Amino acid sequence: PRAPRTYSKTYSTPKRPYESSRLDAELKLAGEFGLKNKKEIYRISFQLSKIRRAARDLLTRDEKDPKRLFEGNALIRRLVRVGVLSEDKKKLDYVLALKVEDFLERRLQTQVYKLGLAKSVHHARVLITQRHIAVGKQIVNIPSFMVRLDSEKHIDFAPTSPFGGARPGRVARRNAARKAE
Amino acid sequence: GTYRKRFNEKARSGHMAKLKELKRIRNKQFTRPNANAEILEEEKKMKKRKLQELFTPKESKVSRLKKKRLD
Amino acid sequence: ARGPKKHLKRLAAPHHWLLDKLSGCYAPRPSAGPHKLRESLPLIVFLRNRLKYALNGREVKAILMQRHVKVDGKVRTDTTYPAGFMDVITLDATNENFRLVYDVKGRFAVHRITDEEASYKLGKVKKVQLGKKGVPYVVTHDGRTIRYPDPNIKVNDTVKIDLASGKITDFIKFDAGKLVYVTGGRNLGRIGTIVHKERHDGGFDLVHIKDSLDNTFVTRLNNVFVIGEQGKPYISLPKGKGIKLSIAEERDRRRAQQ
Amino acid sequence: GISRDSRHKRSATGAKRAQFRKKRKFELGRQPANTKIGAKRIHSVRTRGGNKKYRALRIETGNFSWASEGISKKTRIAGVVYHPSNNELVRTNTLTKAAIVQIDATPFRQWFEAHYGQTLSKNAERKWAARAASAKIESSVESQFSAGRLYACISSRPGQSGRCDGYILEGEELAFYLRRL
RNA sequence: CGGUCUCCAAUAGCGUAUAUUGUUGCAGUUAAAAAGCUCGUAGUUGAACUUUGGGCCCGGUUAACGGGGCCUUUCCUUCUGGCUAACCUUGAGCUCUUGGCGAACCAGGACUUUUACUUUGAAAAAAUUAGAGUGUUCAAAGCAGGCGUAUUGCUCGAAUAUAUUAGCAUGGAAUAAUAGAAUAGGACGU
RNA sequence: UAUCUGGUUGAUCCUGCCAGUAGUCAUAUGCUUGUCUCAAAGAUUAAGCCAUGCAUGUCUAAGUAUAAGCAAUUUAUACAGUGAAACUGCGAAUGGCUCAUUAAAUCAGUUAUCGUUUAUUUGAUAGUUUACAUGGUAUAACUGUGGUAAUUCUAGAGCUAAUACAUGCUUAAAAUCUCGACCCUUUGGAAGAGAUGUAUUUAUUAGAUAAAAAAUCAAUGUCUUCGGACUCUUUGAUGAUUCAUAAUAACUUUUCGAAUCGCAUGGCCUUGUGCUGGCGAUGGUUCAUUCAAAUUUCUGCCCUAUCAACUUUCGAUGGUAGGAUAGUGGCCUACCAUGGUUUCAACGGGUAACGGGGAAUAAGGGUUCGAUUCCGGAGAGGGAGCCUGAGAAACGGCUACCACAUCCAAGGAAGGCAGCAGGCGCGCAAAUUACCCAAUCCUAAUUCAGGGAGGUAGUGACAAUAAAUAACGAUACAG
Ligand SMILES: [Mg+2]
Ligand SMILES: [Mg+2]
Ligand SMILES: [Mg+2]
Ligand SMILES: [Mg+2]
Ligand SMILES: [Mg+2]
Ligand SMILES: [Mg+2]
Ligand SMILES: [Mg+2]
Ligand SMILES: [Mg+2]
Ligand SMILES: [Mg+2]
Ligand SMILES: [Mg+2]
Ligand SMILES: [Mg+2]
Ligand SMILES: [Mg+2]
Ligand SMILES: [Mg+2]
Ligand SMILES: [Mg+2]
Ligand SMILES: [Mg+2]
Ligand SMILES: [Mg+2]
Ligand SMILES: [Mg+2]
Ligand SMILES: [Mg+2]
Ligand SMILES: [Mg+2]
Ligand SMILES: [Mg+2]
Ligand SMILES: [Mg+2]
Ligand SMILES: [Mg+2]
Ligand SMILES: [Mg+2]
Ligand SMILES: [Mg+2]
Ligand SMILES: [Mg+2]
Ligand SMILES: [Mg+2]
Ligand SMILES: [Mg+2]
Repeated sequence: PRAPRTYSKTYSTPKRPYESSRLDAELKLAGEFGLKNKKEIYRISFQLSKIRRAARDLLTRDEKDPKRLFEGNALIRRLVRVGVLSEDKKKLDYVLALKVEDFLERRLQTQVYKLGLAKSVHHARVLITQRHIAVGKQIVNIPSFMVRLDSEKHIDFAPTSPFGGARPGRVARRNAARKAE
Repeated sequence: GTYRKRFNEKARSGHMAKLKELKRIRNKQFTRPNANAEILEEEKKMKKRKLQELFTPKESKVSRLKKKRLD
Repeated sequence: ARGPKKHLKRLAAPHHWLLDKLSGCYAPRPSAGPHKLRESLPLIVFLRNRLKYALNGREVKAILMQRHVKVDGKVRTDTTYPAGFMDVITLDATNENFRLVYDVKGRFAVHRITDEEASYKLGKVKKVQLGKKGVPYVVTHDGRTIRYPDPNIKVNDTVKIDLASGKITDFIKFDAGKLVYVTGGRNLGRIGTIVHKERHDGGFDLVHIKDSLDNTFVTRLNNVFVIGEQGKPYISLPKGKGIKLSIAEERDRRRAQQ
Repeated sequence: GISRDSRHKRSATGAKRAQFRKKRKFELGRQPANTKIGAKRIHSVRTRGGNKKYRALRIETGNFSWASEGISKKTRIAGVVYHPSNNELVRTNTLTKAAIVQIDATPFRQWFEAHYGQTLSKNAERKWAARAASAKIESSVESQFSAGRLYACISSRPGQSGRCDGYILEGEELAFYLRRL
């Protein structure tokens, strides 16, 4: 038979989901970032935990270790590229200082909100899911899309979108047709 | 697994025969035709005796108690 | 199994062929031939997965039946013919000659050569012995038997075989200071110079090899292939000249050229 | 029926082994071929690979080599006199390797008459005189030559090659076997 | 008598039932557990001691640190072969050159206490795991891809680590064993 | 366990205690079930039983067509295009499925074959063997006459082919070794007649050497300056061999050494259908290589001592000889000795024991799982035995017995889904008896044919990824 295709879980349930302080924390995160459910928060937390555990393991290694240098440098480059880690903080210690909010801001939903294309984070979500937002020349419909520094300046209304210069959507032309008739 | 109960011991009589032989050799300490031929009573007796000795049900609980109580 | 196998699973195929693990379920099984199964590159992989000249097995068969591919100056029509180390592959219609030489990474590399270089190959002398009627002969690494060898030629030496006539032109003795190519182990594909040969009677001999960068490594004698004297190889070398290079510098020069 | 597999035997510790797999063709064995003196009967046997073996069911002539003079002649076999493994083969006149046998003495006697000109043209005289120094032979061999039957040992395996070649006993071989006789 | 409601949790997922010993490192007076006592085989464990100290040389790291050489009563031995340094000398200008002597090194035969332990190297298929690069629309993934393009085309990759024990090669000589000269049947020899 | 909640009284604090609240994985089950990508399908320890269908066939220019086959034709009065059937060659021993047996067995790593077989590929390798080319010692397909209820059943007669079957020559020189007519008695010579490639069997010989010089006995060869002289004299590999190889003498129901085929028509001439000659296919001895196989060296397996002695009469340990094996070997035989393992756990018993790569958990040590995409082993209802072939103890090959079970005119015949679908095992339940060789590669005489291997799609939320079910305003009402 054909060789297996690997798969993995992108989120993990917390050690104690029932902490009241925690519950308030996810309430904050969902409310401010307009997240649909808790699974999104758990996913981001799992990714962050993997990153910081790798950083800790790298720190345990002695300085100038070739593995340390190579892998730490790669991790810092990736974190800088996605934009969570600022340029002036290129050391493994500050990686351990990252927070869930940093990743959350880089989500295409939040970036769309900040750029002024949407009046609410929920408005940003509905705009994205309705194929109105394009990074560069390509249309992205996924709120969880993570924006890179270079990609940030290229977010715009899609060419095919009615807001982006295309013809009016179905409702608009339907109303115009009935009005003319 | 060697002498474990089988679903249908009758369907694999020959197999069980081997087991008995193995037992007879393994526990001996404690005790002490050419089908490829152009042309092909005692053999019937062999069939009867081998099949009977191969399959004898172990006497049951209630049979045990009946024997003791009879005595 | 009740007899020889005829199928090869993709996962069980040699790693260095670099076959997709999801393209199918089976991989080309090299037929019997000059080289061993695990140290050989079938022509289908070379024409399809390396040169990209054919898009699928059937097109490879179509090319081969047209008799455009030559191996060591001979036309071959088997899709799974086991071409191997130091093998010359000639495509006249496209006008190229390739020599199958491992790269530093340990994989057969597409190395183009000139016609005058394609006229000859190298062979490691695997055996020397008197045949019937008292005629000496030498068996090389690719299964070639050459009769009437030069008496000085011994095992572990290298012989320069002319493809057209299949006769020895020159030879190299196995001695310290000679340029060698690694054909096995995790040092596969590296190039260096012999330093010392450690002998163990009744066991596997070990050879110390020093690269141009002064790094030293030890390898079993069976994986060593003499290719010339230091600085004067008798064949054109692939890019990198068989020098192993670390990972950090790999990042570095990839960035530099990028 | 005959098999050469070692699993059916007890282990060195004496344990009774369990039956790993059914018998394989590549540990087969075949019935012994009890070669006997008589008119030639040989039948071929198809063996592993394309090779073939010869089974001497009957044979009465064999090529025996007189080693001292480095000569060899074909000779009829008289009968088996002594066999070391088992005497029943001697009783039944079964031919096998290492069996001591009696052979006719005529062809060797003719060859010695011609070669040395002694008994047990000018060119003939010259050759005989040149070889005269080597004429003397062992007394034991000459007595048998007088009798007409020579003691020999079969050095071939009739059950394999279909031949009963051998050599004439001499020296300590002949003395030892005469003592055993 | 007649007549034909609110909140909480998860969320394209949610509920129900069963199931799910101490080497490091346990305890043995009074609340599990010390056998009635002694002897004794296996097994486990078993006092100390044999080259320490000193004086120099070289080249490495960041004045410390380790890595090598010599000397100090300390070099394995023997034979053969290969090359030949240095050392004597002639001659021509520290370098060539004549003729001797040929250390060291290399190669092989002869010569030989044995392990345990540890360093390093080869070996441990692929897939899997960790993990480098890569805008699969993101992601799980996959080993793809990338750059120019009127015209022809150019080009980077598909890294790296891990793997116990056993076997092999290798540097160590601390620790624990093992053999030797005692009726000398002991060592060496021009 | 942790945290959090509650109870411990006439109340409130501080302790302590008690109850509930943890976790994924696994089994079964309930409800719901819109989109994209992706992917799996065991389980009654029942390796229990199966209706029906399919899953292994294959032809190029190049083995054999007077099919009374097709279609072209005077591009052929021997054939030639294509080609059913049959013979021939190859394959069917690969693949797919399952884990029943199996506790130093398998398996992992690591060794060995100087202990052996090896179709095929690849490279070498054969002047030593009527020929302008031999037979039925012969038949299929086919023509025709028939039996049976029935089957991939076949009887008689008539025909004809080969790369089937069986036979059999033709090709340089030289050297060496024998047997030697005859001349002549020499220091002798010698016309001639033989033999020699390979394969098998036996016997014998060579396969040198750490380094230097002499005297004789016998045989006996080159040479001169007739005296004595006589030089450069041939030997590979391995750590190691009776190794490779070579030589002598014979031996063999004894082999091989091309009676084959496609395309094309070049060169010499004394002009003859004279001589010579090109590119390929298929075969063939031996050696080597490759794919493989067999056995094998060391170390490593869960529970059980309330299993302490086991093995040896019927091989257990070892020696000698033989038989058999492809070959080593108590593998077997005959004669010999009394050996072999064991508290460092033998032997015996249990195992719902195929092993490993791996999976889960854990901070580390550990514990558990691993039928299940790869590697290796075993099996095809259970035992037993075999033909063929390089390769089988084969089972979609054959034969017995055991158990089941189909057809029947009762005389007989045919069976093996632990292959792909689909059923029974219940009276309670679960993927389509779907499409395709387009990719992967495999098989064949082979680019083309075949492939339930494999792929495509369908079908219970297996396990996983992303992610809709509304966004922006105004007005109204109520605290
Ligand atoms: Mg649109
Ligand atoms: Mg060896
Ligand atoms: Mg004791
Ligand atoms: Mg002590
Ligand atoms: Mg180890
Ligand atoms: Mg339901
Ligand atoms: Mg809906
Ligand atoms: Mg849609
Ligand atoms: Mg046939
Ligand atoms: Mg089982
Ligand atoms: Mg047992
Ligand atoms: Mg073992
Ligand atoms: Mg073939
Ligand atoms: Mg060949
Ligand atoms: Mg007939
Ligand atoms: Mg023997
Ligand atoms: Mg016996
Ligand atoms: Mg298990
Ligand atoms: Mg398994
Ligand atoms: Mg089988
Ligand atoms: Mg069944
Ligand atoms: Mg069978
Ligand atoms: Mg079947
Ligand atoms: Mg089968
Ligand atoms: Mg099925
Ligand atoms: Mg399927
Ligand atoms: Mg053909």
